[PDB]
Amino acid sequence: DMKIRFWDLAYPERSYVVAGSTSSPSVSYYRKIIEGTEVVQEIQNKQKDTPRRGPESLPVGHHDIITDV
Amino acid sequence: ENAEWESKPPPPGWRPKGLLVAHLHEHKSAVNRIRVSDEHSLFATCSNDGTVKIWNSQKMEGKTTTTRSILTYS
Amino acid sequence: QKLYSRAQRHQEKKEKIQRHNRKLGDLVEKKTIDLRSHYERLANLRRSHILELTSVIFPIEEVTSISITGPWISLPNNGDYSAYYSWVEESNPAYTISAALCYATQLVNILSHILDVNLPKKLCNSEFCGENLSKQKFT
Amino acid sequence: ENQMRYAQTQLDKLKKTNVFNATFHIWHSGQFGTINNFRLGRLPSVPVEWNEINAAWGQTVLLLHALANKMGLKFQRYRLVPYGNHSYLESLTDKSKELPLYCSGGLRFFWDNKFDHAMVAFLDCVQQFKEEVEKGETRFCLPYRMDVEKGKIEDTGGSGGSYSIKTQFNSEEQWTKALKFMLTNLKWGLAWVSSQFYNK
Repeated sequence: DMKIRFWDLAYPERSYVVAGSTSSPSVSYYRKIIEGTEVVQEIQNKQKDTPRRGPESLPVGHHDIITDV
Repeated sequence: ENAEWESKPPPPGWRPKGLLVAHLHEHKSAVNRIRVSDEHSLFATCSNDGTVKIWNSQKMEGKTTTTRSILTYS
Repeated sequence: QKLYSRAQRHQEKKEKIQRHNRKLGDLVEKKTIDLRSHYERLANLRRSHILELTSVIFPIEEVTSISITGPWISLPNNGDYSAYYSWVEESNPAYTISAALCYATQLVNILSHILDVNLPKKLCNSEFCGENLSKQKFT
Repeated sequence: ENQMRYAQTQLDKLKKTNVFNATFHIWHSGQFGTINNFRLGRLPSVPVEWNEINAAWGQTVLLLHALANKMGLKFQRYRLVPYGNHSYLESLTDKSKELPLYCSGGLRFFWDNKFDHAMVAFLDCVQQFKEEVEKGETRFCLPYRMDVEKGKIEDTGGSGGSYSIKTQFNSEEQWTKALKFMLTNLKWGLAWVSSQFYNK
């Protein structure tokens, strides 16, 4: 998914995306217990001009599958 | 008793901001793995291009003008 | 009897798995060819934009000194921009150097976007067109 | 497949990206017109430094000069010379006459009639560009009228009020408003050049 995600197993509410597509909508992480497994789910929050110095900032994320970390 | 998972644990409160520090596009194909040296002075990457490239992690701190593979094994 | 039935299923699985790999190999080759075309299109479109950008807005010609955008803005060919340091310490030569770097920064920033190359250093053209940069900041 | 999507995104982006639009990003910051993030003007509520105004004018001169070169328009009275924060217009009738498009500060601003004339001369260039743009296609007209003989911009869309581009005997608000109206016309002009040359 070309996103580098930091999942905090202690405070899942504080997990966040380190690097990804600039236009990625804000995401929130909620902790829920399903079928006996503690599962932290990433929920994409539905995102509902500012002058830009120069061209639109280029995406710094990867453009292909990140194979290793 | 001396259980060490990592030779260098991340600094306390380390939350990666995702700021790109170095963009390295030396590999001609898919990179299969990333590894860091025990002294943390070097890290290596391998690719489908048939080359293994070793990088000086200290050089990726931006203090050097150009960061390229320190050694190339093919 | 059970081993024979398993053996039959395995023979089917081997031919089935062989076919799946063959289909993917051809599909990958085809997408590689289409990708090659895409890269050529991107290269041609970029080349057009770059020649237009450097032909209409930021003309680059060897005027020694090299001009950018027009013959009225030129930088010394040897790259010795000490004239800016000399002016800061002192048809103003400082405006010519500052303007050349401003248009150069704009060109570099535009070239980065057109070439889709993430620049190793974050530099804004306003840095050369703002306050008189100190020797250290200019360097 | 990820490379195709990436390449297509870059291809589609470049097809919609016009070399002019990439060089000049025209937007608005409240009451101020901005080009490539440079604010063209000064408001009592938001004081823009003269060094920024000079740089903003520089981007405007570079834009119009490049646009004119693309269309082959030759100005009659003045030639645009992009020079960064010190861009100026050169009078073609009197070579030795330089209209500076930059100001060193508020104290000389009240006595530098050349700067006020330079702003009007730039408006004259924009008016000449408007006439050239409409000579080919008359269905397009710039939103704001420019009266070069008086150096005033008429808000045809608003209440028809004329705001002077000169700083002498002119309010900082009306001056900033005039610059904002001028930038709007220039943006439409770029949109026209972009529409005519979007395939060229």
